[PDB]
Amino acid sequence: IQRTPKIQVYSRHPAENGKSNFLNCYVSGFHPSDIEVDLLKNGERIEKVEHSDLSFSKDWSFYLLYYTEFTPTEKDEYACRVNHVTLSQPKIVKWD
Amino acid sequence: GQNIDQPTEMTATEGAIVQINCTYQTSGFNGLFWYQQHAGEAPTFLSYNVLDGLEEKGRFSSFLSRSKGYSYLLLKELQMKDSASYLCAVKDSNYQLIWGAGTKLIIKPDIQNPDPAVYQLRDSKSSDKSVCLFTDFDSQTNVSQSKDSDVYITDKCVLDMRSMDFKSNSAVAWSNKSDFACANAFNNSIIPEDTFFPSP
Amino acid sequence: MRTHSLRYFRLGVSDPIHGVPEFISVGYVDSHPITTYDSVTRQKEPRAPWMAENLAPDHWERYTQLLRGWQQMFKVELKRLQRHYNHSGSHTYQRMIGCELLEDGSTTGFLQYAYDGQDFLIFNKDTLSWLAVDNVAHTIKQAWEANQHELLYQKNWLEEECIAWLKRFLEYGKDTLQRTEPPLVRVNRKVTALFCKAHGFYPPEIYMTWMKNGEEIVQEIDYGDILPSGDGTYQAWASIELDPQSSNLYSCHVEHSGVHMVLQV
Amino acid sequence: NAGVTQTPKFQVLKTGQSMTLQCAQDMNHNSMYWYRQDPGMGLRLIYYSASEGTTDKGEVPNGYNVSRLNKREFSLRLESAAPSQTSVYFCASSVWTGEGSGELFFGEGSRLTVLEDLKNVFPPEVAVFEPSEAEISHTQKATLVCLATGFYPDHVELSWWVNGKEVHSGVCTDPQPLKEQPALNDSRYALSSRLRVSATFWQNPRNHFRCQVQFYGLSENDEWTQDRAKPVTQIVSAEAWGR
Ligand SMILES: *Cc1c(O)ccc2ccccc12
Ligand SMILES: [Cl-]
Ligand SMILES: [Cl-]
Ligand code: NA
Repeated sequence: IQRTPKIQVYSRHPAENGKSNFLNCYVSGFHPSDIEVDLLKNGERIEKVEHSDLSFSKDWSFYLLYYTEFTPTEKDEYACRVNHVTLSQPKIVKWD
Repeated sequence: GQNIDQPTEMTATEGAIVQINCTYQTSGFNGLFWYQQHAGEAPTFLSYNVLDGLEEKGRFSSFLSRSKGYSYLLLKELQMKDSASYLCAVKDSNYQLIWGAGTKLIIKPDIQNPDPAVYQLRDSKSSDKSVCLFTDFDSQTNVSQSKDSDVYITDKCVLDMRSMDFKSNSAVAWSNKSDFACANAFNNSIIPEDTFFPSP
Repeated sequence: MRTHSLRYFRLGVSDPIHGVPEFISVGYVDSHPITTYDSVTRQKEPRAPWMAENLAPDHWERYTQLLRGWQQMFKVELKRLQRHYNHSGSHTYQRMIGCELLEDGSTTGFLQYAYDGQDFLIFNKDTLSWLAVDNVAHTIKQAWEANQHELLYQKNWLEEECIAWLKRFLEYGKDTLQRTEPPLVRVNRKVTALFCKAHGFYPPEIYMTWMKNGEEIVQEIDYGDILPSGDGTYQAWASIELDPQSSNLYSCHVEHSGVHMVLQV
Repeated sequence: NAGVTQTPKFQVLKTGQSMTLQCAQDMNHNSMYWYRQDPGMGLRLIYYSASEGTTDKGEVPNGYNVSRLNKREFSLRLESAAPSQTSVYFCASSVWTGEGSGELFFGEGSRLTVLEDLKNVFPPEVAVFEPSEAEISHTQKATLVCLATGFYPDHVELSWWVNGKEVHSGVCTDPQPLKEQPALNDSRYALSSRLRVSATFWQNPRNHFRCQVQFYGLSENDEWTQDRAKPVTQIVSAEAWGR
């Protein structure tokens, strides 16, 4: 039994245009542990992206937090792209 | 990981029961071990306790109270072969062993027909020594060291003639002094009133 | 004090892709990582500054040696399982041990294993036995249960040692673990749904629900996950769908750290 | 099936001399240990090896080092011997470290004596004393005595041989040597043993008795500068026949 990752994208604070913030991608409930995560700005990969160490849940699945500092603007669309053995192609999840 | 205490030595009689105590003050607790170590030999595992209570293995039992920080090793129906050191050891929070200094257990044989005597052994052609044998005395008798620097006196030793199911205590004294006589060799000891001294 | 837990996990992987550790071990107090080790670094290291600051280098040196040994033992155990399952390719083996200290002063303790992410063996420290999920686990159960002493040891460790470690670390991390940051809670409207949103709170444990005319409607409520915001605090939400044909008094109810709040819509 | 095998059983060293102790276990254990045992205290861990491929200090690492050569072998190295390292060394192993209730399995031990100078090393003089006729007549038993005297250090194994075969029944050897001069720190030693047999056995003229003492002393490479004979490892014996 392999478990596909749940993928949630959200800002650290309630977003307001022009105000510095952090964009989060919380990837959880997946098994086995190998996974690949990118944050996207307007479809393109963001270079300065941080992540927590691999984390362990009681139900034996895994989770990780990927994030980057950003300033939301009205025009810029952000996304999180995740690949895992349970996915036949990368899954892209848009912010908001 | 700080402190283990057990008595240095204990002496009991063949056939009886002895309780060897071990108290510990450690940083955490992951179990208490007892090991037997015969003189000149390797320690060997005897018992393990980690929850409270009494655990029995043959003639030996081991007890633990974690809240009192205390264990005992109980030996019933003591035999001569039980003469040994008994080592207490505790595993601390970091699974490091803390060892007690050991308790030496001395067993007094049950002597059925005491016949204390001091004998003069025959001189050796190749030696200037005269040799005296104090033997067959009851186990309550203690042999003290000589107080003459050129007289040597060994402590009592228990021997077992298995084919006769016969045990006996003895100690040896020797000297090369012109003085030396078996009649006086052990007079620094408290020896039985009826000790047999055969004639020269 | 509210409820706290200490949990230590191990992960073993039998045929890991390039560079990825075959073995990883991480401890947690509540949701906070406190220690880490893996087969690549071969070093035990703190994962919280209050762990680093309160434990001297000889602690890390000793657990480094312990974990190097535990790594080898995990490898041997996984090798044995994969052989008995007659499985090829890469498979995973996991362990989790730990304890909870409840608000009311009572304790729990647990020890369990998993193979390929599913329960494999589960320790019962009250009956001193292992629950096996299949016949491979059953063989291991028989072996582990053959030495009564090993079962007694785990009971002691879970009930006495684990709780003592937990209390030790709770004091080290006091300023983090025992603090309270209350939630900021708002209601948004967005078939239209009402969203009740909370953020900024610590500890992560929070209860959010919707009431309709003072009665709960659990089946019609959607619950969001409690999510890390990245600054040490958490955020969460809950939603319900509005009846377009009839008015109702809806209210969001939030409980966090002994305080209850109501937002009437 | 040998368990834990360590060597050597005895060794005399001069201050500054190098020494390696060997230890192997065939129990397929993962954890190995080196301890020293001294009078009046508990075993003290010198170094240990929780698993193949790793080692670390114990409580008393200074003046020693180790090599976990492979899964089976764990050697202890004294690079520059000191008198304070005079001790009995024990190798031990366990299945794992810090996992459950697992006990230690110990080697036979290695007795090391470290001396500033080897000029106080002496083999035993060995003499055998025939039984008292008064004992024979009073008890129908006959006690032979063996005395091994003047030896140093306390590195000896005494045994009795009756008609060419070693015996243990009827034997009692002092568990501890006597210091011939209790006040001196490097006093030479004495050791006594008894062999007791029936008067009938003693009185058979063709029964042969021998007391044998193995002494562990110097070897070829040890330097010797004294006028007396070099006190090398050797067997010294004395004998008696029935009468
Ligand atoms: C890894 C580790 C550290 O550092 C402290 C305490 C522990 C308790 C149990 C298991 C691992 C531990
Ligand atoms: Cl662990
Ligand atoms: Cl602790
Ligand atoms: Na050293």
